[PDB]
Formats: sequence, structure tokens, C-alpha cells
Amino acid sequence: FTNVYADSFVIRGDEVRQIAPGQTGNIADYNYKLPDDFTGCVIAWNSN
Amino acid sequence: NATRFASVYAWNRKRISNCVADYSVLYNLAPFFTFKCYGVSPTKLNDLC
Amino acid sequence: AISSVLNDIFSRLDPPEAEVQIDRLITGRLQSLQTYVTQQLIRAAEIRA
Repeated sequence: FTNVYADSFVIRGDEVRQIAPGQTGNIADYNYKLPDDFTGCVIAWNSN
Repeated sequence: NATRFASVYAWNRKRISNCVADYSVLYNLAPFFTFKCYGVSPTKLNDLC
Repeated sequence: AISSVLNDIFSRLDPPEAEVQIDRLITGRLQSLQTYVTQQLIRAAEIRA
């Protein structure tokens, strides 16, 4: 592929499952959305 | 928000009709742990009647 | 499909969930035209004979 935009943030464990296209939540509606043609992977790790 | 609920073998079926629904605690706000919809679109809850 | 009305598919469902059900309804209306126009070519050949 051409290049990659790495979005790195800290999200709580109730909202961590919603990083995906077509989700509904507090962080999902009002902050971070994904379109249906979005292409990439989601990597999660426990920071506690 | 009620204090006492029922069990899984016998539940309490509440019939809610002839009113104007407020979806803002189920869509705009999320106090609640999981939202699982199957045949209904979650953004279109305030659209269909 | 669940309903044959195209306003009852795309406005009642998710846009990943609509495009499976819309493309079944278009292809069923393409096969109804492929039965019609092929029948009009056969029956007009008996008229021109």
C-alpha cells in the first residue's frame, strides 16, 4: 500500500470493543467513526 | 431504574404504547454495558415507528 | 428478501445489511425482464413468419 495513518489514543474498557465500522456508543458516535470502506487492523494491549 | 426486578423463568412484561419515545439514553448517552441489536439498525431507532 | 419495497429495505436496515438485500431484489427484477424480452423475441418471430 501507499502509506498509513496511525491513530493512537487511550480508551476505556467499556468503549474498547467499538473500534470497527458501524458502531454505536459515547466515543463511537461523538468522537471516532469509521466508514464502511475503511481498511486496516485494530491492535489492543493492557496498559494497567 | 426500578429497585426490584423479576427472574429469568418468570419476568415482568410491560406494555408501553401511545407515547413519544426518548432514545437518548439508548443512543446519545451510553450509561449501559451492552447495546446488541439484530434486525433493527441502531441509528434508525428514532426513525421507524 | 423480507420485503419487496425498496424504501422498506434501505431505510429499515444498516448500509452493509441493505446492499445484500437490495441486490437480491434488483437481480430478481432483472430475471423478470429476461423472461419478458426473450418471450417477445420468440412470439414476434411467429408474427413475421
